[PDB]
Amino acid sequence: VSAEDKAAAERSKMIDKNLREDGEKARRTLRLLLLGADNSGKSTIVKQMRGIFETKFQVDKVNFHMFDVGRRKWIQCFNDVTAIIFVVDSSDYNRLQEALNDFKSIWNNRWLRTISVILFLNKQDLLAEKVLAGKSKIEDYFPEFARYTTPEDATPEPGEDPRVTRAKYFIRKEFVDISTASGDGRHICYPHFTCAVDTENARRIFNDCKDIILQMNLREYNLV
Amino acid sequence: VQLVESGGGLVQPGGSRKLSCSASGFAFSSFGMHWVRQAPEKGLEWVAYISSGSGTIYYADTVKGRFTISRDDPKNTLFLQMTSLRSEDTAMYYCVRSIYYYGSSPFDFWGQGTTLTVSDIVMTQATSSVPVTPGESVSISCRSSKSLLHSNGNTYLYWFLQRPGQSPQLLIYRMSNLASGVPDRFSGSGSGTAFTLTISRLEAEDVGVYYCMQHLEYPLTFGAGTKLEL
Amino acid sequence: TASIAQARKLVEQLKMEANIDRIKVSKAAADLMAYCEAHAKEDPLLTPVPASENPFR
Amino acid sequence: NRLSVFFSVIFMTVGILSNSLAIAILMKAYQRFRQKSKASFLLLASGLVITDFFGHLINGAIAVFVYASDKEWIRFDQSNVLCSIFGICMVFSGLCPLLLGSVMAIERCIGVTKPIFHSTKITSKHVKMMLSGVCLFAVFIALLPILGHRDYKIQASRTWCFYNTEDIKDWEDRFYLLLFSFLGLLALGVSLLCNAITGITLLRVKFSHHLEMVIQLLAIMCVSCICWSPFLVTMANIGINGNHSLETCETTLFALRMATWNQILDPWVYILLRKAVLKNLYKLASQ
Amino acid sequence: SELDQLRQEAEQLKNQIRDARKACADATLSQITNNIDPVGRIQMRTRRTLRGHLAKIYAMHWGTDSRLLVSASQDGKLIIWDSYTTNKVHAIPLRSSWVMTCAYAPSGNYVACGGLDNICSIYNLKTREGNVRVSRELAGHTGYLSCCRFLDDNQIVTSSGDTTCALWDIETGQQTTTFTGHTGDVMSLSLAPDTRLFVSGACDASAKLWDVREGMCRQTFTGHESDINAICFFPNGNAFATGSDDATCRLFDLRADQELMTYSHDNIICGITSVSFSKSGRLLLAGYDDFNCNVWDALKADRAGVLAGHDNRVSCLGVTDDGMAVATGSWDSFLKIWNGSS
Ligand SMILES: O=C(O)CCC/C=C\C[C@@H]1[C@@H](/C=C/[C@@H](O)COc2cccc(Cl)c2)[C@H](O)C[C@@H]1O
Repeated sequence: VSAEDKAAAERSKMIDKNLREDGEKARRTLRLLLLGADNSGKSTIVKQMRGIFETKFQVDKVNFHMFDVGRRKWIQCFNDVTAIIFVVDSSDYNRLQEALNDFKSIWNNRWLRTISVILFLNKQDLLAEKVLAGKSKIEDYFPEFARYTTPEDATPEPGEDPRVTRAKYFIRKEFVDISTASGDGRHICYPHFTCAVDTENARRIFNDCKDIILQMNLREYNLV
Repeated sequence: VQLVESGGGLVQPGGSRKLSCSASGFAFSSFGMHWVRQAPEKGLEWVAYISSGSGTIYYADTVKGRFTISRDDPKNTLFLQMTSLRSEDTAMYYCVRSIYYYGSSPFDFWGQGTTLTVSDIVMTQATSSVPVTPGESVSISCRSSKSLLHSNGNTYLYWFLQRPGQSPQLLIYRMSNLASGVPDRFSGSGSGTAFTLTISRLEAEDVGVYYCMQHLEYPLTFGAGTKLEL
Repeated sequence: TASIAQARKLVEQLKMEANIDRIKVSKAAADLMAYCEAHAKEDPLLTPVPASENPFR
Repeated sequence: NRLSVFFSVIFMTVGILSNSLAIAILMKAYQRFRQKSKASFLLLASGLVITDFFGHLINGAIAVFVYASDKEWIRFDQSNVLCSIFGICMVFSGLCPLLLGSVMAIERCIGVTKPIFHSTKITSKHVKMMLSGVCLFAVFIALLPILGHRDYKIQASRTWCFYNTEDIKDWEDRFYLLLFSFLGLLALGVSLLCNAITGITLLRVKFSHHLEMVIQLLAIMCVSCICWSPFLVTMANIGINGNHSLETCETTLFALRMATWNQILDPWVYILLRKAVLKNLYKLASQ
Repeated sequence: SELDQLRQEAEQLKNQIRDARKACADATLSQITNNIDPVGRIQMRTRRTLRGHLAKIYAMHWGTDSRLLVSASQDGKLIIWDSYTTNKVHAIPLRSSWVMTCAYAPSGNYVACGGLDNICSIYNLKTREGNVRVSRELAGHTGYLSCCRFLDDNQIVTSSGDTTCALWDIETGQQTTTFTGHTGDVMSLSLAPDTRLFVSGACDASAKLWDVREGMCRQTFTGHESDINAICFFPNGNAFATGSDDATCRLFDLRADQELMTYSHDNIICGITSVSFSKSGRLLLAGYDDFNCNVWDALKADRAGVLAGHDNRVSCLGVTDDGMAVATGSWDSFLKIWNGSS
């Protein structure tokens, strides 16, 4: 090893030191992927909490970095995010089947087998008004809704109409049925009912991320 | 890229003096730094070296124990603390930057120098002076006591040109490569211990003293120097 | 009139591709085989070099 | 009578095989999990199994040598250097697993109760610093009698070297026994406290891998305490009551062999006795 | 009426091309190369492991000196490696960490990269300041940047997910030529040795040959059943190989205008990420999703060897210009240098 080679090798180690320091800084934030349709309203979810659109929000001194790309090819980039925030518009019955197929592609993606999905069934206030009016029927788009009943073990919110509760649990069940059809516990869906004024979405992500990281640790401790 | 030296001046024997080298226009923390001095009517002599990140420090034997070299990266300042100054230390001290990676050009930039007045591989340049005329080809020879060819294929030989009144400038690094901003007429050829610097179509600007330096190992040593005169 | 404009472009492109000169596959196969044979000796991955000539010892 | 060559040979053989099998599995598992996270547990588990592998090898080889030499310490250890080396190895091979098992309990308690803080604030360097600090601390305690002008004395069985326990007079002689017993019992106390918190937390959260982990924690708490409590309490009894206590040679020797199985069962309780691990070994055994 | 008539003529033209290709398919490459001896078993060892990337490696490219290489990872770091010593020469922090491609200029003075930011960024490696700086950001693509290759210090070709390729003038920052005709995301491109043509593979399972100067598609190559992820020119420029998600590699001929050979195995059911040729072109090296790199006999479609040294997807690979070694990059954040021994 020559005199210049030693100086070059010392330069390499100074590079390695800053590579490790930046890697530790990158691990101090949790990375989220925001997905949804045009009518989902995922932008309003982000704004209340706050080629690639990025937003940073903090919950209990924990930094979250959420990416909204604005797809089978570039979805491989987000192979190591903490969670995927998939947003749907539950009010629009016509496009619910599009969301179910969109959710099915993400859930069954080969490069997202270990990524848990934090489902946000957005715009619940519109869904409640739509059921109350009765002009449109979910049974028209989903024939199996006519024979669906609210589970006896269900826990509806106080002051909630049973018709709205029956509709909300049916819509949630459709997404959950896709989630439980495959995965075998590698990833877990975390459905939530959100509206355009709900301000607890950030904490719901924080609480769900605790379970996602805990499930990750449990596989490390057990799958040895 | 700028390198300004300060702190030089007339000092009493046995005294202490602090030399500063302020760097501007380049990433100072990325470059290793050398101090090179030149005694009046004498050749260049390497003094000390501090690496990027201050992790490695080297001194010449004639100054080891008396000189301390340090740098302040946030202030982009290079320091040389001198103690027990002798009459042998009267020289012009140059601040030299040098970065080391594959294909880099160490010793590429020299400072203007500061004057201090006090009240081992052998590099040989036997030809002290060469009378030259413009437009004629000139060859300068350098010899080393040890082979400068390393087992990695590099030959750590450098060529410098010090025009009258100016700081030295890098011409050839690692015995064959041409430094940035140097005309293509300069060409470096060598093998083992014998090296030749060929200057085709000599011009007025090329007039000066030429030094060959080895970077195979520390301490870095310079040749006596070959002067070109018209 | 977007579809009709695109149809003309696709048809025009297929005309250019259909008018090229094609050599036989046997002729093309021989050329690929010939190039591999001629440069076989200067392929270090095909014929590994002695350790003295390997920069990655 | 109660002592024989085959006791050391069988325990060393099983301990080496159990640890060597766990080393191969841990190396493959770490490469898979180092991509998802820092795999702090797999780093600490690897340090434990490697330490136990050398604990059974270095101490087992010396013990077999003493048995093969007809326990002739005077003839073959005139310089009194082997006993000091044997004492340092025995203390390190027993104290380090106790401290390492205590750090793993703390590390996995944070990873369960505070998963986000564990994931983001704690880095891979901190785990390596903690892993190295425990091993160095165990070496420091092992070297403490040597630096304190004391020397490890040959025990009653005359087959292993440890602190002086027969006719202790000076207060420094009884200090080493108390210090070793206190550190061992403190490690067990911290391991019990952290594993219990982790197990209780999972049960509350559960009501997939929660029940698998709870059974793992129960095995760690039972095996660690049952194996090491008789020896640690015996040393405390000797340290406090001195020779007046009924600490017979048979009782001390039996307690030592119980503590030996803690290192033997550590690969099984931490790694090998896992449903994922057993399935992989089932396929390998068939092939 | 007019629209219906025109689309009928396209079908007739497609049959005309298909008949024309069938006319010149007198023999098969397998029949031609049956007599030649096989390459035997190709054994390569990991000479070097490049450590320092802390995330998935997405791209690598050798420099023309066969010693320096640039790799891109989604930790937002461009690293230039000295492969002989494993020393890191540079570490370029990327403004956008979602990088998908990287290129080393043939002169060695520039590197390029880009990803989901829809930008191809040019970095100057030879500055008087001693640091790497961005020299150009090439904007104009409306999709992610999937591949980029320098023609010289002033020209670069980029492929994007907006179904188009572009030729750029780096000094002016404008795309002089746009290559349109792919109906899916273009995932890769390869330059011909003379840099007058380049092939691109898209997710429409088709490979198009483009003229750089003229700016139009000369030929279209079909035959894959899924998205094409990788493409590489044959060393003489008269052929190229592709890799798709259908677990197959196909060798297309430019002059014969058709596929010549398929490289697939029954055990292989995973997608292909990267393809490259040895210096003589006799070996086709392909990276796979099953964590392995399979070395194929290009002429005989025989699996010559396997490079098994990664614990995640092999995302990229490349062979040096002198043919001495092959580098493989992977999602496990490591790069490995391979060559055989006598
Ligand atoms: O002759 C006899 O019957 C008894 C003497 C045997 C001497 C050493 C026993 C070693 C074992 C070492 C295990 C280490 O983990 C140390 O274990 C301990 C245990 C109690 C206290 C402390 Cl401080 C550490 C190894 O398995 C094989 C061999 O028998």
